[PDB]
Amino acid sequence: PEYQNIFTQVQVQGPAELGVDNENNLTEERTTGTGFSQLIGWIGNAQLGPIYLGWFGIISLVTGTLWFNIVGFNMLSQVGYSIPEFIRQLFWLALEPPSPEYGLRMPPLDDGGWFIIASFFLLVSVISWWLRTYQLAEMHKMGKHVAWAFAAAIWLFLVLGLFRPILMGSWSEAVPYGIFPHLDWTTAFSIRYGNLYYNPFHALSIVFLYGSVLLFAMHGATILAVTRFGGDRELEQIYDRGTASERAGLFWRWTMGFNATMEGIHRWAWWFAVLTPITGGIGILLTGTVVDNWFLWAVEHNFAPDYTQDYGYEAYTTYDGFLGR
Amino acid sequence: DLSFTGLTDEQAQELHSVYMSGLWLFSAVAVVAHLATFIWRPWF
Amino acid sequence: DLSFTGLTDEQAQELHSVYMSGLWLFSAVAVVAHLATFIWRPWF
Amino acid sequence: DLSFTGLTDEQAQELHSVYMSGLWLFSAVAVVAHLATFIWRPWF
Amino acid sequence: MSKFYKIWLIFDPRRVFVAQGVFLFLLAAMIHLVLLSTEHFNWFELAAANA
Amino acid sequence: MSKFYKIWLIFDPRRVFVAQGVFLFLLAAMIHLVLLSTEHFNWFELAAANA
Amino acid sequence: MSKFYKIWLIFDPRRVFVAQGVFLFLLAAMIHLVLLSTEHFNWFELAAANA
Amino acid sequence: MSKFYKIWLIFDPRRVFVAQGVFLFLLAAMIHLVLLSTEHFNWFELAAANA
Amino acid sequence: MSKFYKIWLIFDPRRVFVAQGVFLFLLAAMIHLVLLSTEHFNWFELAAANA
Amino acid sequence: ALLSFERKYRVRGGTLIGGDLFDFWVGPFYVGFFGVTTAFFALLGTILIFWGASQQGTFNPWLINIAPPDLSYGLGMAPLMEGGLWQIITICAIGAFVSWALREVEICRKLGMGYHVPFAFSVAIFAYVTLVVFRPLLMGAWGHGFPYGIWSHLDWVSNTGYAYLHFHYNPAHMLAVTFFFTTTLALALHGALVLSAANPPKGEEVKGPDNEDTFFRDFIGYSIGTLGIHRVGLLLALNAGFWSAVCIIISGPVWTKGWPEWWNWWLEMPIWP
Amino acid sequence: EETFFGNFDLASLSLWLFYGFFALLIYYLQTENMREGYPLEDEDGNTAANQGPFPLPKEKTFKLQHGRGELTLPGEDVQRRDNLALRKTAHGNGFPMEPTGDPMLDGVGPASWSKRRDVPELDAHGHPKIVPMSAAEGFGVSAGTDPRGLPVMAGDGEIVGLVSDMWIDEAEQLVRYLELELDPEWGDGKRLVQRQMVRIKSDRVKVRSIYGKHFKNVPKTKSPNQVTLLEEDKIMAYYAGGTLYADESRLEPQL
Amino acid sequence: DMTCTITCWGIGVLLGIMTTVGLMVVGWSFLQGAFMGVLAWLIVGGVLAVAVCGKDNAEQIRAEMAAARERVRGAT
Amino acid sequence: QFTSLPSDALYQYLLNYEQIAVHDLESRVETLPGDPTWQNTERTYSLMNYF
Ligand code: BCL
Ligand SMILES: CC[C@H]1c2cc3[nH]c4c(c3C)C(=O)[C@H](C(=O)OC)c4c3nc(cc4[nH]c(cc(n2)[C@@H]1C)c(C(C)=O)c4C)[C@@H](C)[C@@H]3CCC(=O)OC/C=C(/C)CCC[C@H](C)CCC[C@H](C)CCCC(C)C
Ligand SMILES: CC[C@H]1c2cc3[nH]c4c(c3C)C(=O)[C@H](C(=O)OC)c4c3nc(cc4[nH]c(cc(n2)[C@@H]1C)c(C(C)=O)c4C)[C@@H](C)[C@@H]3CCC(=O)OC/C=C(\C)CCC[C@H](C)CCC[C@H](C)CCCC(C)C
Ligand SMILES: CC[C@H]1c2cc3[nH]c4c(c3C)C(=O)[C@H](C(=O)OC)c4c3nc(cc4[nH]c(cc(n2)[C@@H]1C)c(C(C)=O)c4C)[C@@H](C)[C@@H]3CCC(=O)OC/C=C(\C)CCC[C@H](C)CCC[C@H](C)CCCC(C)C
Ligand SMILES: CCCCCCCC/C=C\CCCCCCCC(=O)O[C@H](COC(=O)CCCCCCCCCCCCCCCCC)COP(=O)(O)OC[C@@H](O)CO
Ligand SMILES: CCCCCCCC/C=C\CCCCCCCC(=O)O[C@H](COC(=O)CCCCCCCCCCCCCCCCC)COP(=O)(O)OC[C@@H](O)CO
Ligand SMILES: CCCCCCCC/C=C\CCCCCCCC(=O)O[C@H](COC(=O)CCCCCCCCCCCCCCCCC)COP(=O)(O)OC[C@@H](O)CO
Ligand SMILES: COC(C)(C)C(=O)C/C=C(\C)CC/C=C(\C)CC/C=C(\C)CCCC/C(C)=C/CCC(C)CC/C=C(\C)CCC=C(C)C
Ligand SMILES: COC(C)(C)C(=O)C/C=C(\C)CC/C=C(\C)CC/C=C(\C)CCCC/C(C)=C/CCC(C)CC/C=C(\C)CCC=C(C)C
Ligand SMILES: COC(C)(C)C(=O)C/C=C(\C)CC/C=C(\C)CC/C=C(\C)CCCC/C(C)=C/CCC(C)CC/C=C(\C)CCC=C(C)C
Ligand SMILES: COC(C)(C)C(=O)C/C=C(\C)CC/C=C(\C)CC/C=C(\C)CCCC/C(C)=C/CCC(C)CC/C=C(\C)CCC=C(C)C
Ligand SMILES: COC(C)(C)C(=O)C/C=C(\C)CC/C=C(\C)CC/C=C(\C)CCCC/C(C)=C\CCC(C)CC/C=C(\C)CCC=C(C)C
Ligand SMILES: [Fe+3]
Repeated sequence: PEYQNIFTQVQVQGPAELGVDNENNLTEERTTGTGFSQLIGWIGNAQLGPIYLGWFGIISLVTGTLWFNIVGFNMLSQVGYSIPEFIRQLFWLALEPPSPEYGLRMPPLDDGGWFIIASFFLLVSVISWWLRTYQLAEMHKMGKHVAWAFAAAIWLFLVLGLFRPILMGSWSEAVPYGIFPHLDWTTAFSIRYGNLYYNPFHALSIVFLYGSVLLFAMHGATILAVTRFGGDRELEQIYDRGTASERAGLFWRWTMGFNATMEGIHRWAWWFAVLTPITGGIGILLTGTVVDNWFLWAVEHNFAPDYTQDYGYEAYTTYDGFLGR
Repeated sequence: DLSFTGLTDEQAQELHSVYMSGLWLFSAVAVVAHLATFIWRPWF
Repeated sequence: DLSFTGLTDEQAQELHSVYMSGLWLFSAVAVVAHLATFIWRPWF
Repeated sequence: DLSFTGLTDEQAQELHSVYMSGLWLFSAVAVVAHLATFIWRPWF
Repeated sequence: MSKFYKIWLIFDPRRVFVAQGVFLFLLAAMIHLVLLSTEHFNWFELAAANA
Repeated sequence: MSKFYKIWLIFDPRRVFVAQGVFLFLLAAMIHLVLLSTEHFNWFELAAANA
Repeated sequence: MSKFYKIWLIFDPRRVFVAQGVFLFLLAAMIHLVLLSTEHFNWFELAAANA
Repeated sequence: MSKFYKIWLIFDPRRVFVAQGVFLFLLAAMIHLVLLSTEHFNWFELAAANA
Repeated sequence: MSKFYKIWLIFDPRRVFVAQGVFLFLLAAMIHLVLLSTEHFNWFELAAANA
Repeated sequence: ALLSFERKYRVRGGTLIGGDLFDFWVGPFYVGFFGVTTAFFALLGTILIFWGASQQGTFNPWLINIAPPDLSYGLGMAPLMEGGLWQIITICAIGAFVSWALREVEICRKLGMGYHVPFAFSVAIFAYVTLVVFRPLLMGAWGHGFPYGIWSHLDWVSNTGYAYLHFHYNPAHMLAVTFFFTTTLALALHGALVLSAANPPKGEEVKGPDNEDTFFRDFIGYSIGTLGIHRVGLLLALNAGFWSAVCIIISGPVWTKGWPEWWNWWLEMPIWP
Repeated sequence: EETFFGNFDLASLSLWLFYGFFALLIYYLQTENMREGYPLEDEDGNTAANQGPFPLPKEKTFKLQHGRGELTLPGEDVQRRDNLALRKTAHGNGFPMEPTGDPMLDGVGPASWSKRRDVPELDAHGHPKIVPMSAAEGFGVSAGTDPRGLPVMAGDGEIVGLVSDMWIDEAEQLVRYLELELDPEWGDGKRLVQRQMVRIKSDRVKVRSIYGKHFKNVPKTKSPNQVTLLEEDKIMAYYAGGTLYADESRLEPQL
Repeated sequence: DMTCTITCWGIGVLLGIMTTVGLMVVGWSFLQGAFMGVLAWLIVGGVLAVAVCGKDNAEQIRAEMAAARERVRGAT
Repeated sequence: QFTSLPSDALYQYLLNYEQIAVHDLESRVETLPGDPTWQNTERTYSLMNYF
């Protein structure tokens, strides 16, 4: 068969790239030192490093490591400082949010005080990484699309951890820090408030998540099929249209009746991805504060199906007949 | 004389005559069918 | 004269007269239907 | 003369003649089948 | 009106005819299906009842 | 007014005509369906009641 | 009514014939299945009952 | 008030006309639907109770 | 009726024969399977039952 | 109507079957042999869905429900009202999907492109055939498929997960969810980077790939590149769909108990004291 | 919590507000993707009667680098081909076209190229982006099999020449083209092959798209040290057209 | 030398299969033996692709390269 | 039951008498302090896994 372009046939290596610069002097804060990995180079670039160190990144790293160690040390102390048991039950341990009886006041350190101190350090860390993403575009003289897309996910992060507990009146509404314990929180949250399937904004979030994954399968596949015409050099195709863009557009035009442009497909991708956490956060913010049972809400608004048949195994079979006796 | 489709006035008249002639037969058949249906199961 | 579409004054006038004729015919048919329906099953 | 397909007047008449002759062979067969079905199991 | 024939100086007949055919078939199917969803006008069930 | 025809010096007739054609049918279908959801104006059930 | 042949000055027979060929067979298959899904007109069940 | 005509030196009439038409129809539909949700102003239900 | 040969002036026989063969075989297989899906017309069950 | 550059690409040839008997366009759509089979199957399926809706008694799009048969029918055929319409519609849908893929193949062949898109669509076809054909055949009855209803195919999902108590603890479902979330984070990043390169602040010049590579090494110390990102996005999406099919086919025919209990092998490993 | 009227509460208001916003967003997204290829035309080059339901967008300007100027879109089509050797197979619209002469030499069908700028693409420093390896300071093969010196085999099984060099993109550190020296029996000079159309093995390099007799008509670059965008498009389209035009059995139905 | 790396990864896969069957004879269950088999594969096959495939062939070439690295340092 | 859910069930439910129901029986209610939360839902989930 013809070459498919998933793995590079032959690799070439030269002097390491140190990056572009302008009057903002980005070189002063960049680390010196690079590496090369030939295992990764079969798929993408092989160069590793360098990285930029500002104050936002340093503060984010320090405060995020603090959160990690308060959780990790609390988990270790819960087990009696037993390392083999610590390893055995790693997926099951967690740092639990406070009890409902304390409201929005400060709880005892044994019952959620360490959870609140660690939550304040994770908050600070996340907002600092976002200020770094905005500053680097400003310093690079580019648009701020990356920062906006990151703030879209930060919106749902803050709704889950900060806004909804305050509007509900209890710190006990927050998510625990654990692997399995956080999945139990998801199931219990869905059960407690009826059925989360019948929340319309949950359905919209699912729509946009499905749409975003369908679009990277379509966009990745389309770009890999026009790489024999230079289609992976997208910016120059935007500035000077070539045959790769024409064939890529005509494929979808002949397939489903409409198509996009080289620049305009990325706007579609940006919006579908961004719309998932926005609708998700709007849906989460309305639960408990407005609607308490989503299935009864669906029955009220007439989109709940009805079934005619009966319930029970003996309406369909017999216990002896299911055993072969 | 405005024209987006490239047709002339005379061509448009000739086309419209046949279009209306073919539209009247469809209506006559539908009227007969509706009369037969009303005689079997009235609805008013 | 101002023109965003490319037509002239005369073409716009001629188009508008033929549009208004069909609007009036549609309205008359609707009026007859509404009066018959009111006679059959009155509202108000 | 208006012609989007490029056919002349006589070619269209020839094609129409043959088309309408297959519409009548299909309609007659359908009519006989419907008569037999109605005799077998009426529905009106 | 006498000037309605000018509608073909604006719309192309090739697209209009296809759209009208699709619309008419869909409307006929919708009505024939709506009649079958009731009890008084379902002829398949009426033929069984007068059996 | 006597100068309403100048609306065709602002809007393209083709796009307006297609939009109006869609809008009128959708509105008529919506009204015909709203009447069928009531008790006093559903003619299919009225026909069965008087049969 | 006598000028209907002019329809072939608008539409090429090659596209129209394949559209009609798809449409006709689709209709036939559907009516046979709507008939096969009733109690009164299922001819496979009638032969089993009348036996 | 004499100089309100200069609003068309700021806004493009082609955009404003489309936006105004959509806004007006949507507002009228919303008001008509809000009236039907009450009991004292629902004319379909009023008609049934007067017969 | 005597001019139905002209169908070969519109459609190429090479590409028509393959499609006709595929259609015919698929239709025959579907009908045989539909018969096998019943009780009265399943000839494999009948031989076991009769003997 | 054609685009300004489309006429030179509309040539004859490149069909798998049919020759020039179906080699034409209707509007923007291309038709071929697989365009005629797609139209037939899809129209038949939709008409049967609406006939079933008429017989059910409601035309509300939220409430239409066409369901598979009872488990007592096994792998046989049910009466058309008690679940047979579902079987016919399933056959029609399989035919329509396969015809769509084979039509994309012909379009690719005519344009002289690679065949990546039909191959990617084959993965989604495989996840659907696993849900309506493979799991049901293995489990022994067609009644294990999900129903065709906008709000009734979510009830099926809910009941099928609680039939294994706590579905979050399924090992292959955890892999599949991770793949989904990673594809969305990578799509967001890629779109943002390209748009920020092509749309600078007012009064500035546009940027090139060098600038994009630099921003990402400054941000996180690594850059995959303009060619690697598309390979990685495709691989992530295809891995997401493959692992989804696995998570469902093991839940029924391979495992019967709750999914938390499956983790017992880790909790009682002999090394632990 | 209470309702405003009937069953209408805060969730319903939020849902309808999102409905309106999403309709406006769909309008914006569809309008943004119409900056190339419009207005629509018919099969004879005239403007079509139908232009669709969405109007065209207003103009945007791009300020290019290295003093190349400004780009305003939507605008006139500057990448349009002038004299295409094509023939209509029908009198109306919707039917394919037939080549008048040699499709591979005339650049039609899957061999079509777009009239791009006649200058090479530049990197950040203003230098040509794609350079032969024999002039690229510091570069070497770090992984895989080196194809230099291996013979090249065509799609019908003929040896046409040897690989002499590789052309690399130095900014992204990637091989873009392979340079082939032809034997006298199969032509003269040097030709280029894009990397995505070859399979490099241990003893040979395989190009399946075209045959041996097609190797003399591959377009040639003007300078031996740089290649412009137009030449790149013509070279890549030539190889792409062979997947359909190399043999008559590749064009007929496979059945 | 990507062909020696793939060989070394395959010997790791084969050692993993053998680790599963051996623990099962001694009393462990499949999944317990297969977790240990996966780690044998990844640790050992990785170690051998660094060590064995990094003893690349060169003979007096190896010597001079090393004696010259020993000249870089000394003035570094 | 191989989860991280509370191991407090079977003692608050089958030895003492605590409430197992957690659901609100209206679409919209006014939440008060002392009403069931998701923490109680997890204990009920542990009891149901035991069942
Ligand atoms: C019993 C289970 C319930 C259920 C309960 C919930 C609950 C509860 C929620 C979801 C939510 C979601 N559900 Mg649900 N859900 C169910 C069934 C499903 C099904 C299905 C059956 O197929 C699907 C496809 C989904 C899918 C989804 C997503 C569409 C959505 C999450 C949005 C998002 O952006 O996620 C991606 C996640 C994020 C953006 C989180 C933000 C991450 C932040 C930004 C990370 C910061 C950095 C970090 C701290 C640093 C780490 C360290 C670094 C290495 C340095 N659900 C059933 C009904 N679902 C959520 C939602 O929005 O509801 C509307 C939600 O809260
Ligand atoms: C969602 C995307 C994730 C991501 C990816 C990512 N980051 C990366 C990489 C990748 C794929 C690297 O390969 C690169 C690296 O070398 O890591 C060790 C790196 C990196 N990301 C970093 C930072 C970083 N990334 C972050 C985020 C993320 N990056 C996400 C988690 C963050 C936070 C908190 O958001 C931070 C602070 C550094 C740990 C590192 C910066 C690279 C660097 O400084 O390289 C210096 C060069 C070297 C000499 C070190 C290379 C090691 C070897 C001695 C070189 C020889 C190579 C060998 C053959 C293989 C080993 C390499 C392996 C990574 C395969
Ligand atoms: C639009 C919604 C989608 C989205 C987008 C998105 N996420 C983003 C962004 C965007 C646009 C960023 O710009 C930002 C980023 O930096 O991306 C590379 C990011 C990001 N999204 C992340 C996570 C994440 N996003 C998620 C979701 C999503 N994000 C959605 C799918 C999810 C989930 C649950 O699905 C997760 C888990 C991070 C990788 C990153 C945010 C980085 C950040 O804020 O980091 C704070 C850092 C610390 C905690 C301090 C460091 C302490 C560490 C515990 C250890 C040391 C660091 C080390 C490098 C890691 C360990 C590795 C070792 C080998 C060294
Ligand atoms: C990695 C796998 C991802 C993927 C890939 C994928 N899908 C694809 C492609 C690719 C690469 C295309 O090229 C192709 C395309 O053309 O996209 C525009 C497509 C496509 N995938 C689509 C949708 C889709 N993809 C989905 C998901 C995914 N597809 C994955 C995330 C989903 C969901 C549920 O998440 C959906 C809904 C289509 C828009 C499209 C092309 C399918 C198509 O048009 O098929 C032809 C059929 C018809 C036009 C109608 C068929 C009618 C039937 C006979 C009757 C209907 C019966 C049905 C089963 C009822 C279901 C009811 C529900 C309420 C349950
Ligand atoms: C109710 C109507 C649909 C029928 C109901 C069943 C199907 C429902 C599912 C999906 C509908 C998709 C239908 C799209 C078909 C398009 C056909 C086509 O081709 O139409 C084009 C016109 O269309 C377009 O230009 C693209 C339209 C958008 C595509 C779909 C977007 C899906 C976005 C989000 C996901 C959707 C989930 C919902 C989120 C709910 C949110 C609350 C004619 O050609 P054109 O040349 O492009 O004209 C334009 C220009 O050029 C003028 O010149
Ligand atoms: C074959 C069997 C079919 C299979 C049967 C299965 C049934 C369902 C499958 C498909 C349904 C789609 C059918 C529509 C396709 C029409 C064909 C087409 O598009 O034909 C074009 C003609 O255009 C049109 O007819 C325009 C269509 C308008 C689309 C609406 C836009 C938004 C729509 C949606 C937004 C979604 C948001 C949420 C939704 C909720 C809210 C809607 C020829 O184009 P042309 O001649 O090249 O040029 C002209 C061009 O520019 C534009 O006029
Ligand atoms: C709640 C959702 C309901 C379901 C989905 C439909 C609504 C979604 C929106 C749009 C649907 C597509 C309809 C609009 C586009 C059609 C193409 C079109 O307009 O074609 C025109 C011909 O038409 C007209 O002149 C307008 C009249 C349209 C009337 C039909 C309404 C369809 C209405 C509904 C569907 C079928 C009903 C019949 C079955 C019953 C229900 C089961 C050719 O002229 P042209 O060359 O295009 O003009 C050039 C111009 O473009 C320059 O710019
Ligand atoms: C009860 O409530 C519900 C919602 C359920 C409803 O049922 C509501 C229903 C509606 C609101 C329904 C509304 C329906 C309509 C508005 C229907 C309108 C229908 C038409 C206008 C149909 C017109 C058909 C016209 C035809 C077929 C005319 C002519 C055709 C031809 C003449 C073909 C031949 C053409 C030739 C030869 C032209 C060539 C000429 C040359 C000169 C070349
Ligand atoms: C009760 O509450 C609810 C919400 C349920 C409601 O039902 C509320 C409903 C509403 C609020 C409804 C509101 C409805 C409207 C405002 C409707 C308005 C409708 C119109 C203005 C319709 C106008 C139609 C006009 C027509 C059809 C006119 C002419 C057509 C033609 C003449 C066609 C021929 C054209 C030609 C030949 C062009 C000439 C060309 C030349 C070149 C000269
Ligand atoms: C119960 O209600 C439901 C919904 C279930 C329904 O079933 C509703 C159903 C409908 C609404 C159905 C509607 C059905 C129609 C509108 C049907 C229309 C049917 C036709 C118009 C059929 C036409 C058939 C025509 C034929 C067969 C013509 C010709 C055949 C030939 C072989 C002619 C050959 C031609 C040649 C050789 C031309 C060569 C000539 C040259 C000059 C080269
Ligand atoms: C009860 O509480 C709830 C929330 C339910 C409410 O209902 C609250 C509601 C509100 C708060 C409502 C608020 C409503 C408004 C603010 C409404 C405003 C309405 C208008 C300003 C309406 C303006 C209408 C104007 C019209 C119809 C103009 C028409 C003009 C033309 C037809 C002329 C066209 C122009 C031409 C031809 C220009 C000439 C062209 C040349 C080239 C010279
Ligand atoms: C001991 O061993 C060492 C030293 C190696 C360790 O350190 C080991 C460490 C570990 C083994 C750590 C393991 C950690 C985990 C398993 C962590 C899991 C974490 C999560 C799943 C976290 C989810 C967090 C949050 C969620 C889901 C949503 C929202 C949260 C927030 C918005 C939080 C922000 C909080 C705010 C704003 C409140 C602050 C309070 C104020 C008063 C300002
Ligand atoms: Fe891209």
